[PDB]
Amino acid sequence: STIALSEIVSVVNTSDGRLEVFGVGTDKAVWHNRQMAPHTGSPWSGWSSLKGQVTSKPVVYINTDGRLEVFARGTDNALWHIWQTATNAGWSNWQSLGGVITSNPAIYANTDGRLEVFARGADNALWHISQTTAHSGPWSSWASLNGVITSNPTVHINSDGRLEVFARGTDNALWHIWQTAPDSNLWSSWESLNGIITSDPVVIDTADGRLEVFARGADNALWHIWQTISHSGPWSGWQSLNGVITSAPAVAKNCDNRLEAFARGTDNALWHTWQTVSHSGPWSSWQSLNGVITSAPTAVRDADGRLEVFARGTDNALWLTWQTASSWSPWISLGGVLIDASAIK
Amino acid sequence: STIALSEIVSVVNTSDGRLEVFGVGTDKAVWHNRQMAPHTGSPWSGWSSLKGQVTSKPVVYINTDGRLEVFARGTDNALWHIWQTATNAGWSNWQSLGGVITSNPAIYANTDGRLEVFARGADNALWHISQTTAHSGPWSSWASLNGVITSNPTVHINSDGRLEVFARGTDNALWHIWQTAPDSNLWSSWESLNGIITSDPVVIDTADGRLEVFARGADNALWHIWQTISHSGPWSGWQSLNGVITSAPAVAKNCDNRLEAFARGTDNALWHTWQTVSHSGPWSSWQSLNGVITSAPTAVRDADGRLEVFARGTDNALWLTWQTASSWSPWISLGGVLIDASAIK
Ligand SMILES: CO[C@@H]1[C@@H](O)[C@H](O)O[C@H](CO)[C@H]1O
Ligand SMILES: CO[C@@H]1[C@@H](O)[C@H](O)O[C@H](CO)[C@H]1O
Ligand SMILES: CO[C@@H]1[C@@H](O)[C@H](O)O[C@H](CO)[C@H]1O
Ligand SMILES: CO[C@@H]1[C@@H](O)[C@H](O)O[C@H](CO)[C@H]1O
Ligand SMILES: CO[C@@H]1[C@@H](O)[C@H](O)O[C@H](CO)[C@H]1O
Ligand SMILES: CO[C@@H]1[C@@H](O)[C@H](O)O[C@H](CO)[C@H]1O
Ligand SMILES: CO[C@@H]1[C@@H](O)[C@H](O)O[C@H](CO)[C@H]1O
Ligand SMILES: CO[C@@H]1[C@@H](O)[C@H](O)O[C@H](CO)[C@H]1O
Ligand SMILES: CO[C@@H]1[C@@H](O)[C@H](O)O[C@H](CO)[C@H]1O
Ligand SMILES: CO[C@@H]1[C@@H](O)[C@H](O)O[C@H](CO)[C@H]1O
Ligand SMILES: CO[C@@H]1[C@@H](O)[C@H](O)O[C@H](CO)[C@H]1O
Ligand SMILES: CO[C@@H]1[C@@H](O)[C@H](O)O[C@H](CO)[C@H]1O
Ligand SMILES: CO[C@@H]1[C@@H](O)[C@H](O)O[C@H](CO)[C@H]1O
Ligand SMILES: CO[C@@H]1[C@@H](O)[C@H](O)O[C@H](CO)[C@H]1O
Ligand SMILES: CO[C@@H]1[C@@H](O)[C@H](O)O[C@H](CO)[C@H]1O
Ligand SMILES: CO[C@@H]1[C@@H](O)[C@H](O)O[C@H](CO)[C@H]1O
Ligand SMILES: [Cl-]
Ligand SMILES: [Cl-]
Ligand SMILES: [Cl-]
Ligand SMILES: [Cl-]
Ligand SMILES: [Cl-]
Ligand SMILES: [Cl-]
Ligand SMILES: [Cl-]
Ligand SMILES: [Cl-]
Ligand SMILES: [Cl-]
Ligand SMILES: [Cl-]
Ligand code: NA
Ligand code: NA
Ligand code: NA
Ligand code: NA
Ligand code: NA
Repeated sequence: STIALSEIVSVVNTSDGRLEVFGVGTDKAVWHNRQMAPHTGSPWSGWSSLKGQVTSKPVVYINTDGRLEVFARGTDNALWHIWQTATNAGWSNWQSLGGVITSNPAIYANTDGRLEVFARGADNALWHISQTTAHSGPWSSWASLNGVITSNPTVHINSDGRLEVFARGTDNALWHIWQTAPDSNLWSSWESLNGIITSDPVVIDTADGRLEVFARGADNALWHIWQTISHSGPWSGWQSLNGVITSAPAVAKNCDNRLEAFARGTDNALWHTWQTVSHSGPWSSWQSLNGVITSAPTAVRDADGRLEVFARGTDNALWLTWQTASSWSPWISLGGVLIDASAIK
Repeated sequence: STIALSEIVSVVNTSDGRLEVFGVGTDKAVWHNRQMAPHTGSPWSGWSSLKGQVTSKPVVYINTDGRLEVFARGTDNALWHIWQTATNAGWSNWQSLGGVITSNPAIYANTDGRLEVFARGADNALWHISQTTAHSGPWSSWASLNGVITSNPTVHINSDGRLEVFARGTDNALWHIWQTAPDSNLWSSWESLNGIITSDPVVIDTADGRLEVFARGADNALWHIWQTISHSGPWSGWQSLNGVITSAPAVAKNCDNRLEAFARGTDNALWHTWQTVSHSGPWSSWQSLNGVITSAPTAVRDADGRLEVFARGTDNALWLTWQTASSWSPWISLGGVLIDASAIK
């Protein structure tokens, strides 16, 4: 009935190679901040309001035409969204996709360019809704994929174009459900991947087309589990990456496809562990990137192929550190005052 | 009425991170070779025949569901294709999309997952045909985008999802034509980007969402020209990257998005020039990667984020060199006997 402390922002590397971050202010409006230039250490816009009143993490996704679209639960518990009217232009007004949802939304593009949104319902089942044509309305009716879930859901596309959703169940195990064909409303049953998880799951597709899931375990270590075959079962056993973490993990790919995991430590600093040598390599010991953070970290690869990590500070500002040739940059402040608006805590 | 010596193969980094190369044998069948493992220096399958009888470069493209599909002109001058029946499964038979074509085919996915194929016609105009639904038949009827072209066409998608095609005109200038909306049959007029080019054009999208075109000039230097604004005009002036090149150029992105160009030199070795520092950086002097090659080079970034370059040798085998920590590997032979089947020479 609880999870590790959430990520405070949603981040994208945009169609013109700029990082753009979305969070919630004390006013419950959605604010965003973007790099001026497509480079590590670019100056930032500063925070501007997209307005709205939200009761979930705001979640940005890039349409297949490059237009950003932000999804959030409203004060009426409906799913709301707001989109760029054109790839490098301004924003629509907030509009309702209706429904009643009880989680952060999770979004992915189908192979046919239709966004599909997953969110928990009042019945704690997983519900979904989709664009009826590529990067466009109108949207379908809501429908349920059943199950009973106790975390925010996470969606990723398989290397064969089939969407797959991950969530914690009532038994605290990791559960998943998948499309049986791309672009379809043909889904599997919910299946258990067992384990005990104490955070939202994080899902990545490896360089070799395998889904891999990360989550905090009952021992507060970082655990992971993967498809053993590209876009296929069987799944591996759960394996520990050790550490003791006091937030949700974030995972991103180095530009050589080496996976790197980030999480807050018992000392409230940012910690990370990475694959060494190659994307098939063994994982490093956990090492500190310092800071004092009051959120999970959010990791993304920028247009220079460097990882950048965002986390809320003790002042509730968003702070930022990034990879250098030598190691990592000192934390700088992007300012703002951000709240954890997660629909599940 | 001629162009710089062509690339001998088409290459992809597949949905499971393996390089796979497609060429034509002395028998005029299409042969392919694939890495066993998703890593620089992986062992190779060796050459196997997809059969057929082709009279163009065979051009592989990845469907949005990860299925490879190969397009080639047949001995009847129709467009033929062959596709994986499933992402990591076997191949269909060769099937005809009809038409009469007089160039290599050029392929891109629309934002809605529909492949669209561009090829010169008997009238030397640019024609096109598309999947009617995402990664699937049936295909549309053929239709013309007019113009008069004297090179193989090259297509790339803009950062706002609009397809754009580049080709040399009868005046030896670079010409282009674009979708006015993603997924549409609404096209601009042909417009000139001026210059004089003596190779096929090569088109890349930069990290910052700008189309950039490379081609050999009348002085046998490598020239380039770019959109100055993401997915928009105006275009820059033509700028020389110098060198004296005896083949078509190949261009790929380093994993930090630094562009790198490859071409055969007057000494018939492989030469390259790269952006230094970042994807916004100045270009290096031309430097040699040795070899004795009888084709243009073909460049691709592998699943370890390293560039790998293929070229035909004096023995008509395909040879291969790749980036190391220090510099580049010695050329190794993948064997085979490959011909230049380009529909335009
Ligand atoms: C995003 O942070 C914003 C800040 O930029 C604004 O000045 O004031 C807001 C609320 O007063 C903050 O929550
Ligand atoms: C997303 O914010 C929306 C707002 O746009 C709407 O007018 O009113 C909703 C509450 O009824 C808010 O949650
Ligand atoms: C302009 O296209 C937008 C689309 O991005 C959004 O999902 O949905 C809107 C309609 O709900 C569309 O009008
Ligand atoms: C994933 O959703 C639920 C799970 O939470 C429940 O414990 O068990 C159900 C079936 O036994 C699952 O479908
Ligand atoms: C990841 O799931 C659980 C973990 O939470 C538990 O602490 O340890 C178990 C094995 O002892 C794991 O399988
Ligand atoms: C059809 O492939 C699915 C796969 O998508 C899922 O991750 O894992 C399933 C087995 O647990 C597979 O059967
Ligand atoms: C990222 O951690 C930052 C730290 O870098 C800064 O000096 O001090 C901040 C608090 O003032 C911390 O939250
Ligand atoms: C091998 O590259 C790793 C990098 O992945 C990590 O972020 O930071 C480490 C310490 O700077 C680096 O050594
Ligand atoms: C791809 O190279 C092939 C070779 O693999 C085959 O043994 O023999 C073919 C023709 O005899 C060659 O062209
Ligand atoms: C692609 O190769 C095709 C072959 O498959 C077809 O039977 O016959 C065609 C000639 O009619 C060949 O060009
Ligand atoms: C299985 O899907 C394939 C598709 O990849 C190809 O373009 O076209 C075929 C029909 O021409 C389709 O059947
Ligand atoms: C690009 O195709 C042709 C060009 O080759 C011709 O010289 O001029 C035509 C129009 O003036 C173009 O449309
Ligand atoms: C790239 O197009 C041409 C080039 O071919 C010529 O040699 O030199 C011209 C300028 O002198 C270029 O604009
Ligand atoms: C609408 O944008 C198009 C652009 O796609 C093309 O590269 O260049 C054109 C100008 O030459 C632009 O008008
Ligand atoms: C790539 O160039 C190769 C060279 O590396 C090899 O030693 O000798 C080959 C000819 O035997 C050349 O074509
Ligand atoms: C900075 O990296 C460049 C690389 O892009 C090029 O392929 O090869 C050069 C020589 O090894 C390298 O120094
Ligand atoms: Cl994008
Ligand atoms: Cl509905
Ligand atoms: Cl990996
Ligand atoms: Cl990028
Ligand atoms: Cl808070
Ligand atoms: Cl792919
Ligand atoms: Cl037809
Ligand atoms: Cl660039
Ligand atoms: Cl890759
Ligand atoms: Cl030949
Ligand atoms: Na990007
Ligand atoms: Na698509
Ligand atoms: Na991923
Ligand atoms: Na790939
Ligand atoms: Na590109």
